[PDB]
Amino acid sequence: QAIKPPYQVLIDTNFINFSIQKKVDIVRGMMDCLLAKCNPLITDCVMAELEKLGPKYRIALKLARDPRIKRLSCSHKGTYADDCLVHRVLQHKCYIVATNDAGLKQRIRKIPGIPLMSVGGHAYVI
Amino acid sequence: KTEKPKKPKGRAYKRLLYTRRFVNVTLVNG
Amino acid sequence: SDAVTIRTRKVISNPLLARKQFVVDVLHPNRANVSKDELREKLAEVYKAEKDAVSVFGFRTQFGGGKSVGFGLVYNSVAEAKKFEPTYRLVRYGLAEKVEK
Amino acid sequence: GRVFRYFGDKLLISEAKQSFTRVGENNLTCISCFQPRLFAYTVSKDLQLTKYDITDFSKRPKKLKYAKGGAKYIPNTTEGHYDEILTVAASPDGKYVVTGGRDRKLIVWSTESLSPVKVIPTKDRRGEVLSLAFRKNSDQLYASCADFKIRTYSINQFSQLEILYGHHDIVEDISALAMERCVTVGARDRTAMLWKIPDETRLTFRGGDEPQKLLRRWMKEFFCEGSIDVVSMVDDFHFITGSDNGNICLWSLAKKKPIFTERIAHGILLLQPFWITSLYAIPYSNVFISGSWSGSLKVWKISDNLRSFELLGELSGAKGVVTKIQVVESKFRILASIAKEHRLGRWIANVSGARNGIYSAVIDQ
Amino acid sequence: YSTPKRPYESSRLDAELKLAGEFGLKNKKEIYRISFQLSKIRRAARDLLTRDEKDPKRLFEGNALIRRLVRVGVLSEDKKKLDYVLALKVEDFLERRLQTQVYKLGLAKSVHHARVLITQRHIAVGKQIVNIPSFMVRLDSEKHIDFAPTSPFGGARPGRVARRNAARKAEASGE
Amino acid sequence: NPKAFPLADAALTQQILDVVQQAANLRQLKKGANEATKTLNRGISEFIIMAADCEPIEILLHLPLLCEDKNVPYVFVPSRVALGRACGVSRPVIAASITTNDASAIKTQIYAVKDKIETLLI
Repeated sequence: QAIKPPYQVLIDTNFINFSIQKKVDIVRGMMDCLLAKCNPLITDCVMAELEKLGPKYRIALKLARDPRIKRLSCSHKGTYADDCLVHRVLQHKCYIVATNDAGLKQRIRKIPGIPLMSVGGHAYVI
Repeated sequence: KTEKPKKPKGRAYKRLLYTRRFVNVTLVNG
Repeated sequence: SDAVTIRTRKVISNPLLARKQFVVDVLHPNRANVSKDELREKLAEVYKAEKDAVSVFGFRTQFGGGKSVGFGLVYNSVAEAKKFEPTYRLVRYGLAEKVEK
Repeated sequence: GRVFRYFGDKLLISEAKQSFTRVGENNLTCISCFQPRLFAYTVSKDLQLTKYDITDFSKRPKKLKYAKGGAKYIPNTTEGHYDEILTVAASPDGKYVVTGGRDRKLIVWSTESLSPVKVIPTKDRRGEVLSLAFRKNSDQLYASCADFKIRTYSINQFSQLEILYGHHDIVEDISALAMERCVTVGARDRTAMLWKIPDETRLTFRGGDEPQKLLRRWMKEFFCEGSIDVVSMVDDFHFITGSDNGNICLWSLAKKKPIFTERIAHGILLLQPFWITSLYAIPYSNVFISGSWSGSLKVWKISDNLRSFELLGELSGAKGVVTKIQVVESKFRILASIAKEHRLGRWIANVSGARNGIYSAVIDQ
Repeated sequence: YSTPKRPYESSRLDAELKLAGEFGLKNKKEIYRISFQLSKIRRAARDLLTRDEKDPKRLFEGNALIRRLVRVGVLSEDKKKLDYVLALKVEDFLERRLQTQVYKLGLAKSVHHARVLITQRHIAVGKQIVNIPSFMVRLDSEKHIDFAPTSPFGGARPGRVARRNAARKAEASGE
Repeated sequence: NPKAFPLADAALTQQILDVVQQAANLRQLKKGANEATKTLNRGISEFIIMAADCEPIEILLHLPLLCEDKNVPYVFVPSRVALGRACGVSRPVIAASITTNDASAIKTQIYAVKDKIETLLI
C-alpha cells in the first residue's frame, strides 16, 4: 500500500457543515483518529461553492480561511467539489478522502486503496 | 470423518500462500 | 574432573563458635551438579584439618550450568562437629545415628 | 592502593644510558619482562619466542634460550604455533610464560626448559588472542579476544574461569593491577570499559570528542579520534589511554568525560598525526612512557593532584615502530620492542632506519 | 492485547500476508499484539505534544520515552526531535525481532530457516541460549549474536544424526 | 585546479570509516578500483570512496566520470591508510565500493551516508 505519515486529506463541502453543527474541530479532530500529524487541504472547487451559501453560512467560510488549512488549485471553470476530487483520487494513490455524502462515497469504494472518513474526524480504514 | 485434507499445519501453510500471492501479483501489475 | 577450582570468599573468624564461615563458590564448566561429598574433601585441603571437620549445605546452582554457590563451614576439631552442628546434617554426613520415632 | 612513588623529579633523563640490540627476527610483536635476577621474553611474526637475561644493567640483553615453531603444527591441539604470535606474558612466579596469536590458541610455556607445557584451544574461529595481562601477584589470566571477548583463566590448575562480553570491535588493549579489575578498549568503538570481575559489572567511559568543537577552540585561540589504540592502568582509581591522533587521555573513575586529554604528542607527518603505538606506566607512580614510530620515547610526569601531566622528556635512541614497553628497576632499565611494522600487521610508511631489535635505557635515581 | 475494529476488510487483509510473507510469522495474534504495544505508546506520544514546551513532564517522561526508543533500537538518533514518534510504523518492531535479525546477519539464507534454528537449542546472543523468536534485541547485542559453543555449526560434537551416520559406516563397511 | 573535490570533513570521515567497518563485517564491500569499476559496470554499486593521498592521483580519476555517467555518488577521503584500516584489513585500500542489498542489516546507515554525500555533491 505504501502510505506514510504525514497524511494528506481532502476536505469537501459536506464535511464542514457536519463539523460545526456537531461542534467537533477540523484539524484537532483529524489528529485524533489518524494518530499523527495531518496536512489538511481544500481545493478551489470546494471553497467557491461555499460563497453560494454565503448569507446563511458566513460561519463555515470564516473557519475555512484559516492558515491551518492550505490552498490547493485546479483549473476548470464549471467543475464541482464532487467530480473534481474523483479525478484527483484517480491519478494518484496517496490521498485520504473526507466526506459524508453517500453519492460521492460509492465512487470511493470502487477504486482500491483509498482511505475514507466519517462524521467529522472519526476515521475508518479502506 | 473424511481423509480429505493433507494440507500442512501452522507455519508451512503461510509460506506457500505468500509465494502464490507473489506469483499472482507479478502478472496483473508486472 | 575438569579442574574443579573451588573458590572461597567472605571468610570471618568466629572463635566463639570456634569456626570460620565462608561462602563456597563452585565453578564447573563441562561438569554438572558435582556433590556434597567431594566438596568437603576438596576444601579441607586449604584449611588442612579433616573431612568431618567440614560441613557444607545450600547450593542452588546458576541457571544453565557452570557455576554453583552454597554455604560452607569449617571447625577446629572433630568433637566440635558433634556439638555445634545440627543433628540431621551429621546423619547426612554420616557422623551419627538418626533415632527414628 | 593509590599513587605514592613520587620520583619524576629524581629521574636523570638527559644522560640516560641508550643502547640497541639487533636480533634475528622480523617484526617482534611484544616483550614481557619478569621481576621476582630479571628475565625477558620476545615473540615475533617469524613464529619465535626468545628468552633473555637482563639482570646485568650495564650489558645488552644476552641470549639464554630460544624456541621457534613451524608449519608442522597445522591441525587445534598441536603443541606449537603455526602463525604470527601477537602477545606474550610471563607469570609472576617465574615458572611459566604463555604465547598466542593468529593461530587462535594459547600455549603455556615453562620458563626453565622452554617446553610446551600446555596448549589451549580458544574454540572460536574469531577467538584470536590479542593481549594477555596478569593480575599482579596472581595467576588469573585476562585474555583479550578478537570475537569481542575477555577470557579469564587460571595458570596453576589450567582451567577456565569466566568470559566477559560487551564490546563492539576487536579488544586490542587490556591492563590490570593487583586487585581484581581490568581496563579494556575496543579500539574502533571509541570507548573504554572498566571491568569488575566478582561484581560482573562494567563502567563505560566515552571518547570521540569532535574536532569541530575544537575548531571553536581554534576561534578561541585538529585531528579525529578514530581508534583508541592502547590503555594502561596507573592506580586502582585512575587510568590512561592512547589514541590514533596524538591525544593521550587521562581518565578518572569518578569522571565520565575525560579528566584530561593531551593534544598532539608525537606530532604530525592533508597532514597525518602519528599513532600512539605504545604506552606503559610505572606502577603506582606518576611517570609513564609513550612511544611511536617517530623515533623518540616521550615520557610524562603526572601531577600530584591527578589533574594534569607535564613533560619529562624524550629519548631518541629508538628509531622504528615501538610495539611494547617494559620497565624494570632495582636504578631503572627501559626496554622497548622495535619492529619494522605495526603490531596488527598494519602498513607503515617510509620509516627512517628500518631495523629490528631491543632498546635499552638506564635512568639513575 | 486487543482485536482490531474490523476483522475482514480487503486492503488490510492482504496487508497481513505481505507482513507474514517477508517476516515469516504464524499468527496475526503475533501481529496484533505488536500493534497493541504501539497503540499504547502512541496515545502517550500525543499527550506530550499538547502540553507546554520544556515541561519537566515533557522532559522526564518525554525524553526517557524517547531514549528508550533509541535503547530498543528503533528510533534512529537523527530523528530525535519527538516528531518522528508519530511517524513510527508497524514493521520497525517487527524488524527488531530475534528471528529476522538472524537472516540479515548472513547465516540463515531465509526467514523460515532461521525460525527452525531458534527452536533447536542453537544460536545464543549473550551467554544465554535464546529459543523465543521475539527476543527484541536492544542494538547493543547485535555483534554478539553467534552460533553456540555446543550444538554443531559451532563444533566439538557433530550430533546425534551425524554420529549415527558415523555409526553406520563402522558396522557394515568396517566391523 | 582542485582535483580533490569534494573532500570530507572530520566526523563524516570517521562516520564513513565506521560504516565501512560494519560493511566489511557484512561482506558488502568491494576493494580496489578494478573491482569498483566492475561494480559500476554491473550497476550494483551504491557509492564509491576514493583516497586523496594516493600517488599518483590520476589513476583514480576514472571513477567520477563513470559514476556521473551512472548517476552514482562519490566523496574523497584523506587517508588511504585509514581507508584500508576500515576494511578490517592491514594494508591500504585506495578505493572501495558499496554494493546493493535491500536485505542489508546496515541499510539505514548507508542511506544516511548517501544523504550526507548527496548533500555535499550539490
